[PDB]
This record gives sequence, C-alpha cells and structure tokens, in this order.
Amino acid sequence: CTMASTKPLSRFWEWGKNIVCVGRNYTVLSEPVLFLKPSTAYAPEGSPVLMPAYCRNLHHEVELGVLLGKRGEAIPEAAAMDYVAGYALCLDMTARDVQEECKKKGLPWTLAKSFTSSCPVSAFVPKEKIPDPHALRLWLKVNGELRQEGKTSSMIFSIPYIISYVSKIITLEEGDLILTGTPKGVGPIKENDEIEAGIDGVVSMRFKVKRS
Amino acid sequence: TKPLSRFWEWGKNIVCVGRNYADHVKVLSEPVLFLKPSTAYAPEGSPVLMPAYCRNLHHEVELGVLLGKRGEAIPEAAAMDYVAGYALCLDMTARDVQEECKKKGLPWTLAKSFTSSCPVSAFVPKEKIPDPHALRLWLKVNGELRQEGKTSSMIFSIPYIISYVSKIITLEEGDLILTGTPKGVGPIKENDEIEAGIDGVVSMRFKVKRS
Ligand SMILES: [Cl-]
Ligand SMILES: [Cl-]
Ligand SMILES: [Cl-]
Ligand SMILES: [Mg+2]
Ligand SMILES: [Mg+2]
Ligand SMILES: [Mg+2]
Repeated sequence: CTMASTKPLSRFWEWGKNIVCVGRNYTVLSEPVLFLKPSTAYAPEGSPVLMPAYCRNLHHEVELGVLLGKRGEAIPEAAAMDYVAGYALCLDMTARDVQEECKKKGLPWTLAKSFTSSCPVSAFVPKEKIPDPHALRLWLKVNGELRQEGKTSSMIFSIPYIISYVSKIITLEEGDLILTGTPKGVGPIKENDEIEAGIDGVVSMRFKVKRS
Repeated sequence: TKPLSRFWEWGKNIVCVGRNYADHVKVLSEPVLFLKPSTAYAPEGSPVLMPAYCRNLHHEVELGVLLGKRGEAIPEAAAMDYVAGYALCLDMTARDVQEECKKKGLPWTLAKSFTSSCPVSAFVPKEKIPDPHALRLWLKVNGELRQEGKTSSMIFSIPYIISYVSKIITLEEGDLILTGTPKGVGPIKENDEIEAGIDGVVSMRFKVKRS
C-alpha cells in the first residue's frame, strides 16, 4: 500500500514521532525557548486530559500546532512554509508547580511538560484552510467561561522563523509537530472540568479533565 | 515492517536519565529525565555531527534499554517483561550549553536533544544479556581509554527506571531509555574517532564531524 494507509496527515498523532514546543512567544532570549513532548503526550479529540498523580496545579495553554509535510534539515526561513502540511489546535498541558521547581533547580522541564496526555490535539487542518497563520484568534473556555483569547499576530518569533531555527538543531520528520506558544490567560483546571478551545472560523475541540 | 533489529529507523521516543552512576560526581532524589527526538539517532555508519552552537561536546557511553511493548505505570516487578533488548549509546552533550540551560532554568533541549545526539550500536536481543547490572561499558577516543565502568555502579536499577519513566510517560514499542554514564565523561572535537563497547556483547565506531 503506497497510499494514506501509511502516513495519513488526518491521523498525524497516530504515527508522528516528535513534538517540539516553543516557550514564551506571545524576559525572552535572543531565540525561542524549545522543549520536547513524547509522541505519547498526544490526546486526540475523544481522549481525556489526565492529571498526573504528582500534579497540584494543571494549567491549560491553547497553542497553534504546525505539522511538517516533509523531512527538514536546516530549512531556510524563506522556504519554511513549503515544509508545512497544515495545522492543529493544541493544548500545552503544564504541571505549573513542578515547572516552578524545574526553573528554580535548573532541571529539565520533562515532568512539567512531557507527561501522558500533555498534548491534546484537534482534527488536522490542511494548510489551504489557513491563508495566514499569523491572523488567527485562539480561544479557550473552561466550563463555558472564556479563560484565554489571543491573536497569532502577537507572536514574537514567526512560524517560518520557528521552523527554520528548530530544523537547524533538530531534523524534523514528515508528521513532526511544533507548538508555537500560548497567549495570555493561562490558568488552572481541576478533575471533571470541561475544556472547549478553537481557532475562529477553522476548528474547535472539547476535552474533559480526569485523573490516572 | 519495523524490525527491532533496526529500532532507530522507526522508534518514536528516547528518554535519558541524569546521573545514574555512583562512580563519579561530574532521600535519594528521583532520577532526572530528559528527552531526545527520533532524529537524535546516529546508527553505526553515521557520523556524530557537532552542532554549530556547540563549544564543549562531551561523550557519555550509556546502556540503552529498548521497550518491546506499550507500557503505562509499569510495576518494577513486571518492568523487565517490557524489554526487547539493549543498545550501546552515546548521550552526546553540549556541556557549556547545559550550564547555560541550568543557570536560566530553561529546558536542556539545545544541550541534550540535537540531531545525532544519540549514536547507537547494533540491537542486542534481551537473550544475550542475562544480567544488565553485570556489564562493563568502555569508550576510547583516538585509541585512548576515556570511560570504563560496571552497570553494577548504577544508583537506580533498570526495572526501577522503566517503572518510574512509565508512570510519567507511556512508552511505545521501540522507545529507548538511556540509563546513565560511568566515570570518564569528557570533551571530543571535530575529526575525533570514538570506539565503545559492552564486554563480550557489542562494539561500535563513530567519527565526529562538523556542520
Ligand atoms: Cl503541578
Ligand atoms: Cl557546548
Ligand atoms: Cl528539558
Ligand atoms: Mg507552551
Ligand atoms: Mg519522539
Ligand atoms: Mg547521560
């Protein structure tokens, strides 16, 4: 089978190897902060967000995800958008107190950012549906109440810039995903809370928060 | 197909422990964990590529544990049933960048997770290693011994590490865990030749090249 019974972009979470996330993109450094999630962070719509046992302060971060359509090694910024298959709406689910400890102790962010279900993900949005990734409204509601809204025009580092920089450090494979940061309004969730989030005019998704 | 013999071709995730050897310093706190991407794999035949930004590249010879099976919250007593086998690995580290990451309280990504940051030997089936904690690892640079140590010097056992990791991160078929480096970590420069092995089991050669 030489088809999309092999690498279907509509199911990128099933076969995608790597997830790369930018830090503060809405002190900021000369470059975007980068951290990884494992493939097993993916929570496709229908999956709950799982509060880890060790987690006291679970935070939502609505983020635009950029899906790579082809292998990219030191991708030029001017070519970067030729490497994009499309987008997903994502949550960068964060154990915020663990993260405070990680920052303070100079440890890796893995227990804060990389747990099971730490990357809820919408249906695949083909590139065609988004003329301009930097002209979108991201929104997130908890129990029907708006908590984050932000414009992707507010991004400090552009998506072509991010793809380029990341690919110079980490070769990206077909189906790798880059989370491009969260606007203002990040905040906590508790067991049995309902998250709704969307990109205006493009896609919405629902997640319930549960425990292990 | 997805042969475990070629796990680097298709494996999704690499998890690495911090310091797990009691034979050097460069109520026990849990093991530090960090991730490498799939594109960290440098299978034998690949060179190690020094990132442009790197001033102080370090070798870390490590025993890699390959998972055969999906595992969530694996009990320590069951952990070894999830192991398909082993690989000899290098946890290639930009040491100065790591100091910068620690100082700012940022992720260790640029220090630990670059392209080719995980050189990897031929797959060793579990059968060939009755006791993972009774192995000698060694590494030479340009013919000169730099690291040697026993996996009996590990602070946390392999079943412990698999268990702890799986409670935080579900492991897939083909995921790899690097279990730490013995004494002798140190720098390597462009055009250095690395030889490393597990006594009685496997050896590997790598050349270090630049951008
Ligand atoms: Cl927390
Ligand atoms: Cl360095
Ligand atoms: Cl990290
Ligand atoms: Mg984030
Ligand atoms: Mg991965
Ligand atoms: Mg190591």
